Amino acid sequence: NLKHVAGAAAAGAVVGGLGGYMLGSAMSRPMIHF
Amino acid sequence: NLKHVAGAAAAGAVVGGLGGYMLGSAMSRPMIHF
Amino acid sequence: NLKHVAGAAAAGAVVGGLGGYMLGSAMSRPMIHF
Amino acid sequence: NLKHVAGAAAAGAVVGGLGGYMLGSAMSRPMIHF
Amino acid sequence: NLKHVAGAAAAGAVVGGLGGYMLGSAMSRPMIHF
Amino acid sequence: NLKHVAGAAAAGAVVGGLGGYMLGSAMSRPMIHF
Amino acid sequence: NLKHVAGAAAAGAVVGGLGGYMLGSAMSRPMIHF
Amino acid sequence: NLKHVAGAAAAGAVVGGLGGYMLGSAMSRPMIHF
Amino acid sequence: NLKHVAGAAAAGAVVGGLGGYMLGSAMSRPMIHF
Amino acid sequence: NLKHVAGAAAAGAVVGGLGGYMLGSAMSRPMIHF
Amino acid sequence: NLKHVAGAAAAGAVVGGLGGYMLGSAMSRPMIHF
Amino acid sequence: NLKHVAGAAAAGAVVGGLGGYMLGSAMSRPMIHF
Amino acid sequence: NLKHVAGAAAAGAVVGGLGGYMLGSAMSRPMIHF
Amino acid sequence: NLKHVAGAAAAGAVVGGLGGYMLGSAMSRPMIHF
Amino acid sequence: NLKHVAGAAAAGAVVGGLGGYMLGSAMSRPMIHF
Amino acid sequence: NLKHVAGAAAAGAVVGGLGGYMLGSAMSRPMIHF
Amino acid sequence: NLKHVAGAAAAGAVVGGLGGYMLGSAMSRPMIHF
Amino acid sequence: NLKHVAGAAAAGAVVGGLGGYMLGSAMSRPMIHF
Amino acid sequence: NLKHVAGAAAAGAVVGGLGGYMLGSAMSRPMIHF
Amino acid sequence: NLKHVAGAAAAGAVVGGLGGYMLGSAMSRPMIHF
Repeated sequence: NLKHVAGAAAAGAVVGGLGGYMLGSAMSRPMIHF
Repeated sequence: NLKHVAGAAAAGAVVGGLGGYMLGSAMSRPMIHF
Repeated sequence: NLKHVAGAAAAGAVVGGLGGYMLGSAMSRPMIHF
Repeated sequence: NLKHVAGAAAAGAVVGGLGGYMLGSAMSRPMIHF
Repeated sequence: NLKHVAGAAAAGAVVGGLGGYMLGSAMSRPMIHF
Repeated sequence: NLKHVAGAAAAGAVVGGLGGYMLGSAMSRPMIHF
Repeated sequence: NLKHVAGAAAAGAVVGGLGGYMLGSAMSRPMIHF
Repeated sequence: NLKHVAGAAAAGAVVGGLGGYMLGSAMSRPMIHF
Repeated sequence: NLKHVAGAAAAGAVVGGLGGYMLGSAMSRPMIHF
Repeated sequence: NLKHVAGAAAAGAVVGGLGGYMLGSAMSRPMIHF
Repeated sequence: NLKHVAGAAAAGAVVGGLGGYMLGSAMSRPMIHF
Repeated sequence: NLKHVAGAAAAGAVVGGLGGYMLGSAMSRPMIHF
Repeated sequence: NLKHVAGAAAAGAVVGGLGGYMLGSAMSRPMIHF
Repeated sequence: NLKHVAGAAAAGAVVGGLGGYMLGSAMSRPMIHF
Repeated sequence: NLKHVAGAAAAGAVVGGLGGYMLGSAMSRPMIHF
Repeated sequence: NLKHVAGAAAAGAVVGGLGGYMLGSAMSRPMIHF
Repeated sequence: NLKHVAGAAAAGAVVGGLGGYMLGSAMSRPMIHF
Repeated sequence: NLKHVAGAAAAGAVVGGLGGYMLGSAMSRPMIHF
Repeated sequence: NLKHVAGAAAAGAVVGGLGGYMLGSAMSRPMIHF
Repeated sequence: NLKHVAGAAAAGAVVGGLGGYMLGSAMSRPMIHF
């Protein structure tokens, strides 16, 4: 068998966000000018 | 068998974010000018 | 004056979590045995 | 004056969580045994 | 004046988490035995 | 058998972010001029 | 004036986490035995 | 058998980010001019 | 004036974590025995 | 059998980032001119 | 074993107040003008 | 073993106050003008 | 073993206050003008 | 005329005790032996 | 006229005790032996 | 006229105690032997 | 073994305050103008 | 006129105690032997 | 073994304050103008 | 007129104690033998 604990389980303060799951891609081109 | 604990489990303060999971790719070309 | 862009603004995929803000402290003593 | 953009504004996919704000503390002692 | 860009702005894939902000302290003594 | 503890488990303050997982690639060409 | 770009801005893959900010201290004494 | 502890487990302050995992490649050509 | 680029900006793969900022101290005495 | 402790486990302050894992390659040609 | 006496036990006149216990924080900005 | 006496025990006149315990932080910016 | 007496125990007149314990930090910027 | 503010007025956290007022005296001879 | 502010007024954290007022005297002879 | 601010007013953390006021005297002869 | 007496124990008049304990840091920038 | 600021006003961390005021005297003869 | 007496123990008049303990740091930039 | 700032005002960390005020005298003859 196999046994686990993953993530931030039993953490004292989970204040930051958690990672998501992307099964795919992302096309990105920010456009910043000033 | 196999047994584990992973991540930030039982951490005193999980303030930073957690890594996500990308199964794919990302095309990127930032465009910055001033 | 002063002008900025901070964080993961305009990111192509913000999949990981973001850092929080603690103004204080955290007392911690994990107790693990097997 | 001062002008800003913060956070994950204009992000292509905000999938991970965002950091919170604690003005205080957290006492923690996980208790794990097996 | 002063002008900036900080963080992982315009990144192609922000998959890892971001650093938080602690204004304080953390007392820690992990207890591990097996 | 095999037994482990990985990551920042039982850390006193996980303030920095955690590494994600990319199973793929990233094409990148920043464009900066001023 | 002064002008900057800091952090992992415009990075092709920010997979590792980012450094946080502690304004304080951390007391630590891991206790490991087997 | 085999037994381990890896990463920054039981660290007093994990403020820096953690290394991710890329199973692939990255094509990169920064373009900077001023 | 003064102008800069710092950090791992425009890097092809920021897989390792980034250094944090401690304005303070850390008391440490690991206790390992087997 | 075999038994280990690796990484920055039980460190007093893990402020710097941690090395990632690339199973692949990186093509790079920075382009800087001023 | 361990044995103690703490506080102002057996004092001849406990006229001043005693210190409390805050497990948290306090945000403060007095506003005084005349 | 270990044995102690702490504080102002057996004092002839505890007229001043006693130190408290903050496990956290305090943000402060007095604002005084006249 | 170890044996102690600490603080202002058995003092003839504890008129001044006693030091507290902060496990954390304090951000401060007094603002005084006239 | 005369105008004042005294004590810990407008304090962000009055956790320690306050000094009392003795108009008199205190005779004291602690007797400790072990 | 005359105008004042005294004590720990507007302090961010008054954790230590405050001085009292004795108008008199204190006779003291601690007796410690072991 | 005359105008003042005294003590630890507007301090960021008054953790130590404050001086009292004795209008009188103190006779003292500690007796320590072991 | 080890044996001690610390602090202002058995003092004839503890009129001044006592040092506290900060396990952390303090950011400070007084702002005074007239 | 005359205008002042005295003491540890606006200090970033008043951790040590403050001087008291004795208007009188103190007779002292410690007696230590071992 | 080892045996001690430290601090201002058995002092005839502890009127000045006592040194505290900072395990950390302090950032400071007073701003005074007139 | 006359204008001043005295003491450790606006100090970044007042950790040591402050001088008191004795208007009188002190008779002293420590007696130490071993």
